[PDB]
Amino acid sequence: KNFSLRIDELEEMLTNNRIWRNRTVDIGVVTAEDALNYGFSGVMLRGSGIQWDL
Amino acid sequence: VKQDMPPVGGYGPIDYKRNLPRRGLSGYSMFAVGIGALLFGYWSMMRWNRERRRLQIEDFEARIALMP
Repeated sequence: KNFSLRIDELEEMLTNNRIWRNRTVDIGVVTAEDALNYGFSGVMLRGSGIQWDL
Repeated sequence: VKQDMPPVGGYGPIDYKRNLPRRGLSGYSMFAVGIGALLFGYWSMMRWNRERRRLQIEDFEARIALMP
């Protein structure tokens, strides 16, 4: 219960902070072809494109 | 007997809604309070600069009479 509240408070703190958002927008773009053949896995493949879950 | 730890009759719901209330204002309200404060500052400063130029004319009279 308390951690559900605390993670809502982390989303309160960051996440539409202008300075952190516009600090990190367009860095580390990963195409799906490269995400496959560069052997990335898990959080990357979730985070770009393909719908895969172990 | 057997004394492990099960939940007794089930437990309650744990919330996972992204609780965000967007407590703020309206842009019309911002513009209204900004223009109101600005106009108040400009009016009071206008009256003060008028009084201040009066006193500076008094300083003119001081140096003009004193000169000979």
